[PDB]
Amino acid sequence: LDQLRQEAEQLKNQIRDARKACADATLSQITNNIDPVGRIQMRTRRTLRGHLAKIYAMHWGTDSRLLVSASQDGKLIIWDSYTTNKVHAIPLRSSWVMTCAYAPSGNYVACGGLDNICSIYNLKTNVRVSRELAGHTGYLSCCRFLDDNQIVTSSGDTTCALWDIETGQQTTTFTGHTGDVMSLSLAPDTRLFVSGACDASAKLWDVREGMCRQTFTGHESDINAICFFPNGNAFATGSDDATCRLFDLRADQELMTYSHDNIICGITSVSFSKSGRLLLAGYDDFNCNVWDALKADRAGVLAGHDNRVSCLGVTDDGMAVATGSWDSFLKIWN
Amino acid sequence: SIAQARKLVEQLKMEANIDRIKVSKAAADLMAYCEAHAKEDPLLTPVPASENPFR
Amino acid sequence: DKAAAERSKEIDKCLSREKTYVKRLVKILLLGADNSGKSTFLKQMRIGIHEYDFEIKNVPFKMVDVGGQRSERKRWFECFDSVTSILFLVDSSDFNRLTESLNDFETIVNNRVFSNVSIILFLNKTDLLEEKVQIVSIKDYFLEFDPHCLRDVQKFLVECFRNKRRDQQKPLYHHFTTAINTENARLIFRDVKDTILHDNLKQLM
Amino acid sequence: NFAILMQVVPLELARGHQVALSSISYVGCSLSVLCLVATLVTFAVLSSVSTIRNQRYHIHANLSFAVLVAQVLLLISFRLEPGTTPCQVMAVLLHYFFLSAFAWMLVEGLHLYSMVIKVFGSEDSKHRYYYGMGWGFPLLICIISLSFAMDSYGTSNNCWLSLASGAIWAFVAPALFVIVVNIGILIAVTRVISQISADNFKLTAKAVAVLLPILGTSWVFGVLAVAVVFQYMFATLNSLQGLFIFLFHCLLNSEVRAAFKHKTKVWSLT
Repeated sequence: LDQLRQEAEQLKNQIRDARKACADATLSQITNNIDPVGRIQMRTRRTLRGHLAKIYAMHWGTDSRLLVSASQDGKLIIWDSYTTNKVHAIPLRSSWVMTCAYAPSGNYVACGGLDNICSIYNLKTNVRVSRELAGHTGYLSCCRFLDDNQIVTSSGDTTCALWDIETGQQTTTFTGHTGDVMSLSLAPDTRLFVSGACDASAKLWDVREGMCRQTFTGHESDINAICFFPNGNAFATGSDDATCRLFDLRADQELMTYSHDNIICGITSVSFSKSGRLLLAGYDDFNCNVWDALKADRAGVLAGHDNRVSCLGVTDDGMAVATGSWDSFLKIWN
Repeated sequence: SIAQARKLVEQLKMEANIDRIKVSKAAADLMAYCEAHAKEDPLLTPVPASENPFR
Repeated sequence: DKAAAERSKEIDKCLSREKTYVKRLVKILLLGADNSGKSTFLKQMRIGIHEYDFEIKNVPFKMVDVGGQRSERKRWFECFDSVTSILFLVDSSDFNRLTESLNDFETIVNNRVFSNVSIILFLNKTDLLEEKVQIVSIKDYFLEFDPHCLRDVQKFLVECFRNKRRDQQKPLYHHFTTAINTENARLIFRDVKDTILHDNLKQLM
Repeated sequence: NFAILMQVVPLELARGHQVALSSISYVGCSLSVLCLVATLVTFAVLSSVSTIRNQRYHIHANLSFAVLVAQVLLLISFRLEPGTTPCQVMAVLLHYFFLSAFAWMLVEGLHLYSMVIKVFGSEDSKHRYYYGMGWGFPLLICIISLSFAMDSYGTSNNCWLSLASGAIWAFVAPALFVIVVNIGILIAVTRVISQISADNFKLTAKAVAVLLPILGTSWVFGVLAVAVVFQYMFATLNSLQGLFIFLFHCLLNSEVRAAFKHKTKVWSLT
């Protein structure tokens, strides 16, 4: 055991030099004369309301029009962004929900929280539970619909697992992300997904198998959120070190770190723009800082929330960005 | 936890041979995607009010 | 075209209908141990997180109970940042288990998340230690502490828990009660009423 | 002078000193208007935050606006020719707005109670009655007041109701009722805040002082002229009321300042 423990260290040293060996130049160096992003003077084009308590989760839909949201009131509200009407209000068996998800088909909505079970609500029939999952050891942190039939989850047990409504049992669980996985995202090509945990590192996983292939790291704190580039080739992890950063698959290393001297609050949600030029990122300073993804320019500010912003999302159509804050409000920015 | 110890080295070995391309080549790839779809971004270039649902 | 607006109006009623209840609801976090006799304490209120909604003197409450599910992750604690007090139970007679109870108190009361909340300290088993007093000297274990007087022993436990709090945004309470005392619910009502009074006073002046 | 509001005994005063009471009433009531102008706008502009939008700040704003118009409506009632029809036209409005001004003091008083001695439920919305007794009850009295003695308006030295057929009672008696309750609320509130002012004593003095402009306990000195020394005390205690609302609930409140500092951040970062 002692020899194996010492042997494990020397493998990473070569792997650490592998990033150095493949490194060519800093992305900043790569992008010096690239067109300036310009001042995006975005304003508020909608302001939804009706949530009793603070919002923790919000996720758009593939139909570009409906968006779901969850709060400590124990209710899920489905909103029509175009017309600011309320479609469904979903009571929950529990009252401590920490994540929500929307089916691309639109017939189901996932919700989970401190309860070990995240509910898969049936939306097409008001709304009832299609299936309540078997459960994990801790609390579900982020739920996403890989497809209408497969569900991927992140819990408080350093455990992620692909699910299945048909069998009602986790088909292929995933283990290895020490700490507490709190973030999860899916690739536009639905065969990969990564996660972020309190281990100050993120790991890349393959759905068809159950073993991770890559492990991006360097964060000075716990990762609270993550999202993928429009192509399946980049990342954006937002941790509590007040520094989002860009990652690359083939590079297997960070490209640029997004931080500003007056920015010490931290990050709660992160999302890209449709063109991949902008890195929309919320902050615990009750603000939403937009950044040039191609560059590192911290250009584009989006203020107007009274309390912390915790959830952020960009429509698949790319028209508008949505922010939900602890103020119990959720307003669409375009 | 020998198995676990076996797992880490095994995992390290799995990624020990990670295939990789030039970092600049991957970095330059991000430039092409950003440039190609810049004209079709409803959020970067200000949206024409004639079709914006939030205008 | 009209059912969409109709659904909103019907939905907005229930959300508005529930606002009065939620805004007036009092949430209390219950933390303790197996020796604290929570099951014995909870039955008096009747007359892994469990929800106990009760009402004495025409006011609702919420005994949210983290059944040993205490987590270290920070995001766990903002799931309970909406509470207005924390009811804390320790077995007074369990002298040998006071060391872990002392350490347990530090994590909750001194976490920046649960700040702005009051602490309602309870010392159950108030008659079990009665005999221990003058029989087993708490000073034999807590050398920092006459050892055979109840009042000195009774007041020594509070000084340990009270001083274990770090730097006082909200006051700390203490009540020595039996597991079957009929005044238990009354004591919380007086303590929670004072807790919201201080909050309102800030706002007012 | 502003002291005519509470007069119930027709006492004469020295014409040399008449300017002295009128001068303080002029400057006192003039500042109370302009100083309240900032209060109304700063509540609207800072209404973008939760610390401002609340069940109470509707009370302060409505009271501020009711006193705002009532004060400024009084300046034009002085210079306006006594006894004429326009004097009778607009002196009804002084009776209604001051009664509405006092109604909001009681609403503020009835809200101090539910937050301090009836602490549980202090956040439940009760706008259906606060707006009701805030304006509807003053309207109910004025219709009775006008029907009983419409002629009472004017028909005297000045456009303020004459103290002859008891017309003065239409405003003085309801003012006394609002004073008594607010004094009663103030005592109970002071008892419960003084108890928490034990050794750890100027806090208990500031607590009552900030409640004077919103409870209307300074109008007691108005009826005490029955003598002239209290008339002077009535021409500077409530005459400059608008200044007191600004300096205790608009420019010195921590909540309004915290709301202000938040809005300077969003405006600068835009």
